[PDB]
Amino acid sequence: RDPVVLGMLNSSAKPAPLRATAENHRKGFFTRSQMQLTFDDDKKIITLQTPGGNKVTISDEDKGITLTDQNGNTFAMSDRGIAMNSPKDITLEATGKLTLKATQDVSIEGLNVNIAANAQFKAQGNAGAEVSSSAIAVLKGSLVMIN
Amino acid sequence: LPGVNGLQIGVVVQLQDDPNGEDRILVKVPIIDAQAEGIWARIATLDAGNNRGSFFRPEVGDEVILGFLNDDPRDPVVLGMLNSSAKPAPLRATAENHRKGFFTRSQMQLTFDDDKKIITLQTPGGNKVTISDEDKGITLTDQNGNT
Amino acid sequence: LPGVNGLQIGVVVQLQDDPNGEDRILVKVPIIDAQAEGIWARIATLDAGNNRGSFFRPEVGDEVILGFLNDDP
Amino acid sequence: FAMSDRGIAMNSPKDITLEATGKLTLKATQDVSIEGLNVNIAANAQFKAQGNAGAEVSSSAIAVLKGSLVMIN
Amino acid sequence: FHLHPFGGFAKVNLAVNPPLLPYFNQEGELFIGLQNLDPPTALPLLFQVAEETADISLRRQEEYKLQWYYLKDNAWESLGDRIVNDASNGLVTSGIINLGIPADISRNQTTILDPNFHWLKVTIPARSRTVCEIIGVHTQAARVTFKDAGNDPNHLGSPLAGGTISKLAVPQPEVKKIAQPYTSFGGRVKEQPENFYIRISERLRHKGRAVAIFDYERLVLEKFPQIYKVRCINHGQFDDAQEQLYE
Amino acid sequence: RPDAPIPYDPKELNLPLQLERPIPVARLELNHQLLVNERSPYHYFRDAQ
Amino acid sequence: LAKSQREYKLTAGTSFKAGKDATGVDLFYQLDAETVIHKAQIASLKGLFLDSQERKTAAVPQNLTGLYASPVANSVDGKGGAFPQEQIVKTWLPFGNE
Repeated sequence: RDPVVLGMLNSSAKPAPLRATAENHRKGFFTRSQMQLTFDDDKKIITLQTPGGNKVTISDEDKGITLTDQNGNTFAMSDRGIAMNSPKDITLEATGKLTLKATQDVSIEGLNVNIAANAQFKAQGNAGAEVSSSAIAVLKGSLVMIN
Repeated sequence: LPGVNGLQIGVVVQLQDDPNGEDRILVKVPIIDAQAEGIWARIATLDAGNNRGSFFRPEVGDEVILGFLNDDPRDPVVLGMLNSSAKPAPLRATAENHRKGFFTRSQMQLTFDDDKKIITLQTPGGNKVTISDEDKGITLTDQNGNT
Repeated sequence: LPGVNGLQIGVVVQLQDDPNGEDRILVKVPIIDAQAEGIWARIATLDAGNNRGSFFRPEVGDEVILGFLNDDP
Repeated sequence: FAMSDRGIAMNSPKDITLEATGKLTLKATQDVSIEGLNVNIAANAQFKAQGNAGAEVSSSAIAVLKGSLVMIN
Repeated sequence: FHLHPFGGFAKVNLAVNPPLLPYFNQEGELFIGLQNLDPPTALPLLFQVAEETADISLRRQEEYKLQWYYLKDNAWESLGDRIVNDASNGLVTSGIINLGIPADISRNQTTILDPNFHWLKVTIPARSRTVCEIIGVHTQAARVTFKDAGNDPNHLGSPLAGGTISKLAVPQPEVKKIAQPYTSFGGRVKEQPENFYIRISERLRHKGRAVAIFDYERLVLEKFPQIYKVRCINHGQFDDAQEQLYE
Repeated sequence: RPDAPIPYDPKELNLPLQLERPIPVARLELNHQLLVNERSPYHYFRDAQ
Repeated sequence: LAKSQREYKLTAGTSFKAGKDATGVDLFYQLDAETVIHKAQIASLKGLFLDSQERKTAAVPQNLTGLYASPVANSVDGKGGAFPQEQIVKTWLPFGNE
């Protein structure tokens, strides 16, 4: 009258999620909907997966961190630095100040570039400043002071 | 057949090549015969189903605990693994008991800290992911210095 | 020694300071003696090995299930 | 921080910073838009801006072009 | 490129003056694609047939036998001399055909069909209406026979229902499943006194020879139990080509 | 593009054409709605080389 | 067969169980010849039909009028339609029609 459950069992009618090998490199948790949290002891990899394609990987072979989306958005930190790729758009918003800085050159490209300040705007090169165009170049203001 | 009382100690011999696709393990019992290779036993686990469950498998030489169905020597069942002074546990026990988690052969860790409320994933190479309440945020750290 | 049938209920008393470095836990059995502190028992777990395994430990007062090797108390 | 079918988005109530010891590159296949209360661009060496179908610099107040020596065309 | 049916293609070399289009010349073709084959081997195939759906106008002539081929990297090769036994008699009754599959069947450079399978083919040149309709085609088939051990005398009086046999008398772990999809065929019970009397009283009158309306009718109903009713027409002829009866 | 091809019918599958690199392609197919002297166009082209 | 096997051999005279009889006795069937079992299965069936003016006279196609194709031959319409669930006998055409 006092039964106690001590664990579940697999069989040939209810197969295990992985096949056993002599090297025995893979472990983890697998669920009904095929979501996985797994460890790989051969390459030292930790991964979280969703059947839709969303994946998070911490890897020693890749020597970094990778976040992959099912839409093609990709974020990566590796020995070459930090990279971000998006097939649609990238946005950045802040309620304080947004600062960008490099110890080397800064490069901005695009089909059109629009810089707009609600207050003063200022650009400065310490060994020469150049503004040019292949078409008409325009300098406009309420009052223009050259030097 | 003459029966058996209580639980017994077993030692793992082989993980793969089950003659039948039943996901069994070859185990021997040292007090019956330490020279023979033993018989195939079933594994009870935390979760199991159709392509579902927790998949952790011992290594050759590991010590396990055995029960028997209907007290029949021909029907062994594995009930879990054991640590000892010859196979130390990954952590030392304390009176406060603040740290829990999973540790693997290659020293990859998924751990919880109940003192400071920290969740961390670590790879021996230095790649780390931390969710912290003391830091009140999220941190991703790479082995190359990317932060 | 007179033996024991089936499985029993135990209660945790102490987690640390095993006289031998074997990673055992002090447990008492309420139907033998609810006043004594009990004896040291081994833990079977999901995964265990050389510096390997799942490390979860109960707290003082938790209820556990006990089996016995060769029906020896 | 979010990645979804609309792309990548970041929002911070306080501040956002970006630092590198090499070169920081920003690139788009469409228009690039920068806004703020004040905009300050400062280079330790040459500074250069270029539009391939026209370049415009303007202000609602005074517009100033300064240098040690100014060469128009 | 040649563009083939079902979505395949083929490369063309103009130095050899190939045809402009893929070439087809036969009235009926059936393609059979197989999985997990390990040549050379032996394939028993079961054809289950609906026996009432064929054309009865004339018997299939000898110039129009069925033909069997196997595929080898976009080239078809004949199987005519590797058939051991065809119990379907050319797809007129249900039965097993026993094919031997040689080792030079190929699947590395197939482009006209799915490259993940091996392919066989059955064709008919003309009068495709003299082939019956199909219910199933299966592999790993065998035929078994009833053996009596003191059973009911009325067992053989009715067919065995489909799905009855699924077990082995001495079970074995290498076999995982057994199936019986259709009913049994061909049984007959041992005679009882009343039918004995009927048979012998009829024989004492027609003497086992057919000379009159009574003789033709009773000699058929006794030999073939699967007939329900029959009629003998005197001095009448039937023309197969016109489907006309001459009175 | 052989590694990002277009199907002939967006409602069915076909096998991708095997090219070593992207090239423009033209398809010539027979018209199935035509009947000339109660015969198909194939009747006229089966024997052409 | 089971997933871990490659081949298996059945010998003549092997017995199979067919339930019980109307009197409560057991029935048995035996195998007629030796057989070997492996893992091959049928994966797909397709059909092709070539129409002509010589059908009404039962001869070889000479004056062609059409070529028809059934990519899923074992179905009601030749392209994957399901059979009505209440139909007892479900048959299909081996080559198709026009």
